[PDB]
Amino acid sequence: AKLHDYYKDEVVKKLMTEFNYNSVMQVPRVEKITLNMGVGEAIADKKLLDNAAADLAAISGQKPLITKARKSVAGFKIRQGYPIGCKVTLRGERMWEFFERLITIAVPRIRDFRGLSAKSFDGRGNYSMGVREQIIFPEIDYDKVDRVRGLDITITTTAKSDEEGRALLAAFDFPFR
Amino acid sequence: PWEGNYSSWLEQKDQRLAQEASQEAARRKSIEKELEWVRQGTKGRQSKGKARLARFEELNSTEYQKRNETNELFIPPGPRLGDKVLEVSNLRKSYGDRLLIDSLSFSIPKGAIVGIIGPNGAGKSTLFRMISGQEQPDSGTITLGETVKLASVDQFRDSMDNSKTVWEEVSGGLDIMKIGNTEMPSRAYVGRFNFKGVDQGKRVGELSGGERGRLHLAKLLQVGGNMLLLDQPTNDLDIETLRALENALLEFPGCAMVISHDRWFLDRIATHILDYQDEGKVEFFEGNFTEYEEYKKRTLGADALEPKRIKYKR
Amino acid sequence: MLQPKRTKFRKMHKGRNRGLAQGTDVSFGSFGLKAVGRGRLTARQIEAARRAMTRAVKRQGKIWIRVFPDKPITEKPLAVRMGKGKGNVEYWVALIQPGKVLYEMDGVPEELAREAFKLAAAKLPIKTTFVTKTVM
Amino acid sequence: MAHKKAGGSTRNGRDSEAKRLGVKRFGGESVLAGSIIVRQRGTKFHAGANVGCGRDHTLFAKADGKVKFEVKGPKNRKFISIEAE
Amino acid sequence: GIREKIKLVSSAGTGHFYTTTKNKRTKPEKLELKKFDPVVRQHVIYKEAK
RNA sequence: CCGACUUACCAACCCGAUGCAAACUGCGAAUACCGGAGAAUGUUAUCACGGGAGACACACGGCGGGUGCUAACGUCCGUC
RNA sequence: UCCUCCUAAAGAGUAACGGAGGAGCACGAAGGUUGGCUAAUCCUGGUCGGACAUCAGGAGGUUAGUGCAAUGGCAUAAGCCAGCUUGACUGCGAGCGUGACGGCGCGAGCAGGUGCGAAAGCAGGUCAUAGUGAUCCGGUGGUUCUGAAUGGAAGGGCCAUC
RNA sequence: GGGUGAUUAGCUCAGCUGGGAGAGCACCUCCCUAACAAGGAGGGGGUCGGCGGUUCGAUCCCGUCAUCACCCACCA
Ligand SMILES: Nc1ncnc2c1ncn2[C@@H]1O[C@H](COP(=O)(O)OP(=O)(O)OP(=O)(O)O)[C@@H](O)[C@H]1O
Ligand SMILES: [Mg+2]
Ligand SMILES: [Mg+2]
Ligand SMILES: [Mg+2]
Ligand SMILES: [Mg+2]
Ligand SMILES: [Mg+2]
Ligand SMILES: [Mg+2]
Repeated sequence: AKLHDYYKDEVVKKLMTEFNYNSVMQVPRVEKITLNMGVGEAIADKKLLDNAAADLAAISGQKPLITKARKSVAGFKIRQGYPIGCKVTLRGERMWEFFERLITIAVPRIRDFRGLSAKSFDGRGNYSMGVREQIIFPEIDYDKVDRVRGLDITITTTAKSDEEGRALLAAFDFPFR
Repeated sequence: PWEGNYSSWLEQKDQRLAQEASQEAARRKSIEKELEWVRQGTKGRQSKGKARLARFEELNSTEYQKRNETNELFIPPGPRLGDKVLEVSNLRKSYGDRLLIDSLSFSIPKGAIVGIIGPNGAGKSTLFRMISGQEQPDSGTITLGETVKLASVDQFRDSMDNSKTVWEEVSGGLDIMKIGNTEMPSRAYVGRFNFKGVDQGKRVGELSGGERGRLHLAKLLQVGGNMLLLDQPTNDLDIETLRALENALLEFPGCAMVISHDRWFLDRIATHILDYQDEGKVEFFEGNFTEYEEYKKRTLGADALEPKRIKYKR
Repeated sequence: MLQPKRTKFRKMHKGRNRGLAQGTDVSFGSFGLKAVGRGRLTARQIEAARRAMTRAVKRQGKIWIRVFPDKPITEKPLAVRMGKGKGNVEYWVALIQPGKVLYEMDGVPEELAREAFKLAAAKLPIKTTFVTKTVM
Repeated sequence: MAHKKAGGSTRNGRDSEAKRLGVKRFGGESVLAGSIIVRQRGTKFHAGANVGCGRDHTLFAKADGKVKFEVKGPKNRKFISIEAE
Repeated sequence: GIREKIKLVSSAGTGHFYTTTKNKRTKPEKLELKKFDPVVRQHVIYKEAK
């Protein structure tokens, strides 16, 4: 891809010497991106979930799978099976295309952006991020949207540590703090 | 059966319903008295008695209450409306060689109910098409204020899935219904339209014509627009639901445009008359039907005979 | 007065109290009151012997109650015929078989725990003996 | 002396008829095809060779021979087979 | 007790019917199954009747 | 707001010890029951069919229990 | 009246005005098959979003689930999803179990037709055990079986059903 | 000793096999009045007896206990 070979040269050469790995199979690689958006308010009407799915499919070149509530919670006034969020899994070429077109022309568009948290690693090397505003992607033209529905990114990688995930993700110029 | 006219039949009907209500009240009285008797002890080794028990058990029966619609037709309040609501300038529309609207201009002040009247196919529904934006006028210049939110009710009910139940068709399956600002329970909202029991389970196709009109209004008033475009809203409705709708229309903060052929229903609510005439002229008159007739009498023409009553046979 | 909170079943079969006990050793403190005899120990008698022991050693020392009632004893109303269901629970007993260590003390001298147990055993309906800890 | 007698009531007192479950033909017994072996509720015993399972999970002989009981399998379940003897 | 009793009448032209129950509220559409008809000895369509 | 500090603590969660259960079981008898073989013994004691019945108020004692007050020459079952 | 557990004494059964609960239905899919799948709960990071919504990975290992009581069972799932469907077939039925009988239940296999599967195969309702009412009398449809001199018919019978 | 009913705002009471939960007068403010009453305008209130339970909802449905109100305690 545009960034696939970039990774396969620079990041592999860096992480082969950084951690004294004996094999190229040992250096961690990113395996998928999960774009989540739990609408929550679609209990009021399905139109909100359809709109959010439209925005998610615009943002990432894939139709979003509609996720329904797994269990009924009386606190949130939902019951089992209510369509409540949208989710996209990106792998391979689309994964890398979205990764580049994010870390290039979507993070810079974050209002009052000064860096993404570097300590926000789950402990298994995977990273997560919230945007609070979908308009930060160029695909939203402001002339067909209705709300500022936020979005969530989860970069799932094969790293086995937070240091490994940070090392892998910094080589791509991740705007950390 | 009944021999007589509508008003005499109405009187007979009120007397019948009053007698039935009185008999039901007496039944409640007697049932309470006999229940008080049943809830006493035997007092010794004496009877109590199974014949009276049997009489009370057979007295505990069921009576059919009238499923009368009456005043519950719920028109939700829309967003606050500014003074500029709707304005048309020199509106003109034609089809082929017959023209329906020609150089029509009028402005709708807020809070107004506009009785749109005229002959068949004069353009009454096409005007609603232009206002709702589904048709494009030849002479243009239809405009709405930026606060205006439009809710439209069609002349035809051919948009509801006859398979779905009443509750599913009205609410879409979501337990909570969003109406503008406030979230409303879907079952409560549906019951606001006389479907107050297990009538939520009936199918749209299995519904009757009047129930179809009621469900149509329920499904199409949920958008919460402060401008209403009702096209023949009292088609299959009876006098009770008609009165309920008239009251709901009166207690409306927004404004509405109602196309109808019921002169009495239009007269009881209309504040501006939009009446179609020949050669595609749509006379607009600000006022109700009383003052419209008075204006016609003030500047009238000398005749009274419309029809000819041609024939069928030969 | 010891009693279970939130028992599974309200009433219980009368049952039989055979066999020897299981908790037949001093396992927390240094001296214990072993139950030589057999019977049922109600919750009122559990408390009365407990109050006797605390007063005998005053504040000092720790006391363990190794027996808990957990057994509902139903009693029919007075002057009532037979049948018409089972009686209602009126008190809770603990079934006691020979060898059961009921109470045990610690932190007090043996000469004092000897007297403290003698005062409590005067409140219980079964024969007891003063028993000490062992090295197994 | 309107005090001597007293009474009450009860809320339970009903049960169901017994279903006569349990093993019908025991181990080593010779049976004909179609003979019921165990009348179960679940699958306490599972069907082995030459025996079948009904909708009630009744285990019946599908051939004629001796009943056998086994505890074979990775889940240590009791199986009932039949040897054509 | 809202499952009324219906009979599926054979479309083979003989008078033969299976009999069953149906929720007449939630299932207003008439039942229609391909069942065996012992009169003609062929699997044919049975349609709901009274 | 972030709760910033007190339990001579009510307190299930995990661990170490210690109990209890008809409607608990990661265990588990003796007996009883079912089937096969082998003798010895037993006026076939077994089964089927047919003619005739009576009986269907039981009692106490031992053992296992429900109920009752771990009462009753109480009451209700099982077995002798 | 029926179902589940205990009493009930390790085969079956076993009483009391003994101790606890449930049923008088539901489902043309929630039935049949063929593919596929595996929970509860907790921890960590994540926009409104928290005690708990959707997301990601870790523990855990069925504490979940089963249309409804309880018991037994269920990973090859009997649990969850999807495509195609009507075996929720018709005539029978070796052999059993359980009843004092009336009756009730399980059932391989045979014949005719059928669905799913590439096939082996599975399917005669549902994880099982409740969800019910003899006979008489009468109703509906079919069947020349009968048809009070004869040919019809009425009325009967037989089959299905109310 | 046994049985039945009721529990909803400060008081008296209505309340749908679900839907902020309502009415009189009481309370709050403002008008009117020299000043109060009466009258007129606006407004707020709730343990739906309590832990419990099949439920898309438990006020009305769901065993129970708490209390107050009854009823029966006959032949004996
Ligand atoms: N696409 C079209 N082409 C030609 N004529 C049309 C078209 N659409 C509508 N018309 C005709 O134009 C006229 C407009 O009638 P429209 O449906 O607007 O309502 P109306 O006649 O005013 O009222 P009502 O519905 O109450 O009879 C009718 O005569 C209709 O048949
Ligand atoms: Mg019928
Ligand atoms: Mg006896
Ligand atoms: Mg499968
Ligand atoms: Mg076949
Ligand atoms: Mg095929
Ligand atoms: Mg005939």
